[PDB]
Amino acid sequence: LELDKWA
Amino acid sequence: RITLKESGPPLVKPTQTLTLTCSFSGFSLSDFGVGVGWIRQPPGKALEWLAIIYSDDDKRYSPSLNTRLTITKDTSKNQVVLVMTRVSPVDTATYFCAHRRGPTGPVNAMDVWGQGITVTISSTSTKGPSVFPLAPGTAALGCLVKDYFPEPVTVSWNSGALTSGVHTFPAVLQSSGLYSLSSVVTVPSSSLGTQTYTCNVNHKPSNTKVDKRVEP
Amino acid sequence: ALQLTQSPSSLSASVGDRITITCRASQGVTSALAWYRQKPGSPPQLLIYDASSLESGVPSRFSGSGSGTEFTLTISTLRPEDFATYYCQQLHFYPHTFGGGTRVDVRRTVAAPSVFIFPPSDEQLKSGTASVVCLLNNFYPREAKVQWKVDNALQSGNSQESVTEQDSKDSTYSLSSTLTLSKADYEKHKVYECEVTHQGLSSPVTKSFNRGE
Repeated sequence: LELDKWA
Repeated sequence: RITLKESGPPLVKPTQTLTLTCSFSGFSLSDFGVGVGWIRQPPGKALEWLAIIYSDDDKRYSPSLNTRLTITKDTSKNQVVLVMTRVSPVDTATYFCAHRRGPTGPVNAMDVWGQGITVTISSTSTKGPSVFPLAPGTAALGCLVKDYFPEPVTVSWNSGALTSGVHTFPAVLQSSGLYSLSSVVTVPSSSLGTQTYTCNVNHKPSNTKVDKRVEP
Repeated sequence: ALQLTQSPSSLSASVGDRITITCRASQGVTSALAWYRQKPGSPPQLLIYDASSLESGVPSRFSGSGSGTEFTLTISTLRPEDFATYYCQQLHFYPHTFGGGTRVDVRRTVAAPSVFIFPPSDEQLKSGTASVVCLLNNFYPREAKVQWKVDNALQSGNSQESVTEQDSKDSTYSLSSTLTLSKADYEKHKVYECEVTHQGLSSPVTKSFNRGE
């Protein structure tokens, strides 16, 4: 998957 | 500082739709980054992430609840709405809304949470309890307060004159959608033929109160 | 999908003890992991944010460390207000993920439960159903196992139980289980037994009543 904004 | 809070119907029927609302105040959804998510916790189990909505409107849902959840924000009121459709008894839990940060690096954690509003699913009308005896040196007797709804009922023994040895377990929501809980008190034999034991049951939600004594 | 399964999952410690609980992640989550302490009755409270940062207002006794896949949250000195459930959450991947929870209860000497079995009541028995209950009174630790048997057929999927919260005084727990048969089924079996397994008993103890003798 999928990252978050602040990564 | 920041305080959010949860509103909605505490009692919901299988199939319909649960609309919960988070009212916060200490921030606005106009502040950059600021997010507000929904976390839910089944009775006695762990926290489960539901969805999050940010200042500028993206929204990520839970892959497993994606086709059932819808998150929105009305910036004039400072509420966040979460709609979860076709609910079932398994959606019975406590629902929390929380405030997440914004870059000033520590936008890394849900720092403030609403207090929680527990929702319970059950296509079931109010209904008084049936109180049955649970009876027989240490010895146990008690009362089984069966099929009532919704919570809560209250239980004391001997009109309060006996508070030690007691135990008033957490009710369980049965498959029938009704509740059932037991209240046991541990006395020491001897008194068993000389002492008297009566549980006073009161289920305010239906006006049914029951004094029901107990013995061998 | 981002598993993350928090280690030590039910501590058992006293006040003044020093415990270290862990949270493993199946995929690296930078340092986007947070720690919370929840104490029965209410909402989760932030202690550590960004894996190692102490949240403003939180006691200095809480600390956090780790990066990528391993994270820990240590309590230099255990306080009364620390006996609760702790959770870790990563916010590096969507969906944001919580661990299963680790709980630390007050430690006391192992106490085997006092088992009692209560047959259905004659009055309930004519409304069409039979509820037989088993009481495991005041025991420690919390883990206990109850198995119902009717004429020796292990019963599965027709009993329910709930456990009280640790007694603030003797620190024991008490459990309640309810076997619910349909009246007719109750009246066509003999031995109703409740067998309890617990750290405090060498071999399981059973309690039975034979319906009508």
